[PDB]
Amino acid sequence: KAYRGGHLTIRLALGGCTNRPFYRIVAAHNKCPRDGRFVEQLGSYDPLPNSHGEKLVALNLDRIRHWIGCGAHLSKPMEKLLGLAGFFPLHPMMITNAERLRRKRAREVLLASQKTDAE
Amino acid sequence: PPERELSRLRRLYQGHLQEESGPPPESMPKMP
Amino acid sequence: KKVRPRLIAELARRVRALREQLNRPRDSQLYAVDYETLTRPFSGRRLPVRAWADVRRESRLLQLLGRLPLFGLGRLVTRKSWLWQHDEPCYWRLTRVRPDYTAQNLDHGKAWGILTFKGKTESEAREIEHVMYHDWRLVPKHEEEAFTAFTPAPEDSLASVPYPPLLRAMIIAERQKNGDTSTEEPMLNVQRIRMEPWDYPAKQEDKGRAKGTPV
Amino acid sequence: LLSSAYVDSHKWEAREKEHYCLADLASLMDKTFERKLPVSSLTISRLIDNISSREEIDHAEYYLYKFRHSPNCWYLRNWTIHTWIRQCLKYDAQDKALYTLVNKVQYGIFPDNFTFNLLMDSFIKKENYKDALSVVFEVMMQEAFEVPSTQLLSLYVLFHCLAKKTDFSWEEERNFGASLLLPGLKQKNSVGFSSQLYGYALLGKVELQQGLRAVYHNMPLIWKPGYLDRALQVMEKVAASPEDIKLCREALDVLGAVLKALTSAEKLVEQLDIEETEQSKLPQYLERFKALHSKLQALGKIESEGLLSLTTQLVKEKLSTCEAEDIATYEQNLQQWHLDLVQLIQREQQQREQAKQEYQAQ
Repeated sequence: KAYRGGHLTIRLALGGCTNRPFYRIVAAHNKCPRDGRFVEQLGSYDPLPNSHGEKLVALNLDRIRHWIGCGAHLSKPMEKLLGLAGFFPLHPMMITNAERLRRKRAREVLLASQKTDAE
Repeated sequence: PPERELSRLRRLYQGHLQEESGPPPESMPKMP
Repeated sequence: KKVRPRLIAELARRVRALREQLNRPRDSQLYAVDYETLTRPFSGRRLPVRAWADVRRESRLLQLLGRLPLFGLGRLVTRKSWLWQHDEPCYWRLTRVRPDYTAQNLDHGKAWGILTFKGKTESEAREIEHVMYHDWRLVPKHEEEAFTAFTPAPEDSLASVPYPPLLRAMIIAERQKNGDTSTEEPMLNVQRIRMEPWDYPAKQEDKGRAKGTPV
Repeated sequence: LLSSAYVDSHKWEAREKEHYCLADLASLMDKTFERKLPVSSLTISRLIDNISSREEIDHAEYYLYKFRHSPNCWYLRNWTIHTWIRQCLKYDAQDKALYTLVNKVQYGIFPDNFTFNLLMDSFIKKENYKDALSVVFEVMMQEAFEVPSTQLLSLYVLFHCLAKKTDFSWEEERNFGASLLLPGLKQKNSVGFSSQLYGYALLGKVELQQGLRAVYHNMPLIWKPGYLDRALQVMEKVAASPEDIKLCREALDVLGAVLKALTSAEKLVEQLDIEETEQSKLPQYLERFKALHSKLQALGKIESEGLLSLTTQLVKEKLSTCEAEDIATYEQNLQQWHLDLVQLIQREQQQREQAKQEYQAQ
């Protein structure tokens, strides 16, 4: 199904069942359905911690570098996975969301202390 | 960021501003 | 196996293309605005909220040039958004203007010129984008010398950055596997990566145009 | 103020003309407009060139409007604009030339400096300084103060109207301030520096009362704040200049009155919050004014003569020399306009000849 324009993208295709998500990392045309036809499978991502308390992420780095070199784009969740792996730099919003979380918990710690002080 | 660049953004978004945030904590706080 | 020709499809295809060139809407129709509701009467679509204040205060480019001899060829025009965002001079030097003669005040049309963005001038003239925006100001003649005065600051920019942690470890592990014993750090060359500001004038020649469908 | 040799219309009436009937050209243009085709600059040139009565002046005005709203509006030539003003003065239609000049956007009448003087001088001869002032405000809106002759005539009309004027609307202070500043920056003499001071004072008052946007919006003025500050910088420059340059007391009194009126007594902020506003710098200005006012009086750099009287003297001295240079350029334009016009007549002939030969073969 030739699309009008478009391009290849490395993104997450959702699998699994209800309440049990599992992602396949695929290179596919951006206009294709999320879970439909793809060009190549480049890895997988299990977001649920396993018995060892680990989130397993498989990355076919050789083929990921190939498809980026062929003009493939990256979805935002995929960019953050590569940042966590050390393959890319940390995404600007992973850094900013971390700072927001620090300011949020710095206010809660301050509110908690003010309440105990009043007590 | 410098003070002139913050003034530039306060003019660009005059009327739709939040409170200016400072540097974040150096580490992640924890609930006592 | 020989597909039956579809003549009505080809016929309609040419008739549509013809009617789109003979009934094409003009700039005075597409880019008109109702300053009370801030909507375009051609499509009835409202403008984004962040443009409302400027639409009531600033002028379109051809509103300035329609008042000048030869429609202001050779004059310098800057934008209010550039004046607020950058301290270095940003302006167009006009070289050609095609006014929309169908406008009652000749306040619509196209323009070409040479770009000087943040003190750096381009080599060739090209078409100007955002000519219909309410954002343009004319540089007075007695202010051109002081307005264009600029001293290039030293481009003391970084030349190389490290690789990400994992990529670095794999590049080094590959060296040692091939017998290389160098201790030099892998480095990404970012000199060739010239980062333009997001508000740099884009190529108007490659930009589309609203199709005819007046409301 | 201009000599008869400058206003003489013999050399223009001696131009090479092609006799035509206005009704014929008017019909040819009507057919072209109905077909949605472009009209030639040579056609509108002939229509304006063959005006012969005050009644035809109204017909020609209709076709200057139609040509302005045609695909070839940009090709309106200078000799057609010059001729349009000549015709209006020949058939006593100054109100028509002024109407199209005020509505330049609708008619495309952008005269050169020489043509501006002919129209503005005509109003001065009849002592109609109300209309002569409207011409000055159009010279300013077009920024056509590049010729010394236009600078002197404008300053003469401005000072003549300011002496009698007492009540100012903020739209008038703006127009008077800009009309005084541009020719003043070009004159490097006492009358020039006093006009800069007078202009900056009126503009500085509009800045603080109406805002900075009310000064530069649709005006040939800069959008940088501090017009009262630039008025004081003139007083500083005069105090460190040759003794030939002085400042008139009438100009200094205008700035003093503005500063005292400001110090004594849409919502989009355009200035950075870290910068000092002009309203907060008024006490500093009033102090700098009294310091410079006394410094210029001890140096003997204040002039007691009035601006109108001082300008009248400057006109008698330099206007005669400026007319000689403008008349020289005017003759050069007539010759160049003659050559350019002939090339338009020939290109049309060859096109009609080429069409006849090819059309017959078809």
